[PDB]
Amino acid sequence: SRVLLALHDRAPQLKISDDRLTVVGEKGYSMVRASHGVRKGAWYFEITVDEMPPDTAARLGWSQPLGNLQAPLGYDKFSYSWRSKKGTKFHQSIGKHYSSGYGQGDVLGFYINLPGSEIIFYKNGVNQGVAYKDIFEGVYFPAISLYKSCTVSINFGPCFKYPPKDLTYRPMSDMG
Amino acid sequence: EYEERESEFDIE
Repeated sequence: SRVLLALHDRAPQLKISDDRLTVVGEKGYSMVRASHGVRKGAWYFEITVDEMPPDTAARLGWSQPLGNLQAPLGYDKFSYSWRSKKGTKFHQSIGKHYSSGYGQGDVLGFYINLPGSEIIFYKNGVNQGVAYKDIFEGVYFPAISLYKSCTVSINFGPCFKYPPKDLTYRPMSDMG
Repeated sequence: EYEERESEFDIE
């Protein structure tokens, strides 16, 4: 059993590939969560931005099961996101400075620690700092939210392109 | 005519 983009837990407008590892956005922000979530320990997954045409954008990260599928990631209390445009961090629809932007060809890294809890983002194997600490308790799922026709690919592991050497984690694939 | 923006749901 593999960790994949959930067929049951997605916005209908998103275009999910047959292998359930690739996703294309459609118009206004909408979301897909993975098939498996985490409750304790340190976990990791990667996202590759395959194509990001002009005006398109992504908000990538982690969402609890109640995260609104018809809204960007970071919209409500249930999720925490990292935006392609300006590297902004979002939670409860509040954008805060975090990193510089990301786009086409970039490999983004997603770390979560649920012991003080932490959310950490990586860009091409570079730790971008602690985006959020002492997060809302519950189960967290790898999550993708896309604005317009951009294409992203999710890698749950075990083999990452840029595996972090700075922190201990299990790949999301260990959930499978 | 208004079209949905990337920052549609954002407060800040």
